[PDB]
Parts: sequence; C-alpha cells; structure tokens
Amino acid sequence: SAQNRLEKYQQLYDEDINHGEQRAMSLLDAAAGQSLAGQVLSIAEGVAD
Amino acid sequence: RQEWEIQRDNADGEVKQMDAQLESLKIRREAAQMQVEYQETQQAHTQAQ
Repeated sequence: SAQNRLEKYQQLYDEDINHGEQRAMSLLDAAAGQSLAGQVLSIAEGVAD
Repeated sequence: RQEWEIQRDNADGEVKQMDAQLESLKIRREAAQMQVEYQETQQAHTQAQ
C-alpha cells in the first residue's frame, strides 16, 4: 500500500502543471493585453470628436 | 477527482491489511487453545501419579 501511495504522489509531482492550466493563464494574459490595447483608440476618438 | 482516487486506494489497502491481521489473530487463538489442552494433560498426569 505504501509503495502505491509513493508512486501516485511521485507521478503527480512530476506531471506538475497540465495543459488546461497553461491555457487558462495564457488566456488571462491575452485578456490583459487586449484590455490595455484600447487606450490609443480612446484618445484618438477623444481628439477627433 | 485524483485526490479521491488516492483516498480510495488507501482505504482498500487498509482493508486488505486488516483481513491479514484476522488470520494472524486466529492462529494465536488456536495456540492458546492448545495451551489449555496441555494444562489439562498435566492435571491428568498428576491424577495418575
């Protein structure tokens, strides 16, 4: 039983971060970038109006 | 879900270990019964003497 526990935990530790979490973090980064990207357009609209 | 699986494995191992301890305990009980028989034989020997 103890050996089985060790194997399970070692596999979990080696796997570390799977792909879904990487995708989620990349999505948050992209969202931040897109949100930041609108300032120049907002200023241009203000100066054009 | 992975954590739940690990817990299930732990419980199964515990059950198997307890099952084996049962065999050990009944062997000890048989030894004790044989000891009782030995004492009875000693009493019969004293009677014969």
